[PDB]
Amino acid sequence: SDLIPAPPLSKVPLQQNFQDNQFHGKWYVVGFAENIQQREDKDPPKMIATIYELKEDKSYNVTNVASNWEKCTYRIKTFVPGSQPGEFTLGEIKSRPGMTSYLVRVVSTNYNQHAMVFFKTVVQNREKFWITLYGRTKELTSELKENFIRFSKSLGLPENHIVFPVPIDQCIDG
Repeated sequence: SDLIPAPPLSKVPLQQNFQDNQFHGKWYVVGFAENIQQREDKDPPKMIATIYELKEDKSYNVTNVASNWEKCTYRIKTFVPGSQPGEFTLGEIKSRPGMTSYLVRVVSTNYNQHAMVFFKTVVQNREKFWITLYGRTKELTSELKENFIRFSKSLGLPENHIVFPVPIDQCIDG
């Protein structure tokens, strides 16, 4: 297909009154939707956790924790506060091959249960974007999942670009 373009940022809400010290800690990636088509017959992915550690310099250390064969992998990046609370840039942008832009926008959260976060990068001179549905728990309600589907579709993503990863016991509980 044609690339699904990133929506104008006007179409991506910013969570009002974002509180960095309440968004801290571990989130499970309960849902994921990206502008590349799932893959078609693919193995359902195992759930990852993402830990947001608020540092004293006001950035987050962001650690993705995942299972692979009899091992756990941790990958760290830095989110640096952007122009408005709840927006971030990538601290490592200047070392990422082919990357010219990276934006994080926290769309919605209640801090103690769920969040939705929008990501947009320009890599190899093309737009990539994705939305994550975070839970403080590995499972969320049908209402929250449905709201995530609706929001994903509102940004142009077809249903078959939306993935609900499978909870696992390894790695992601620390």
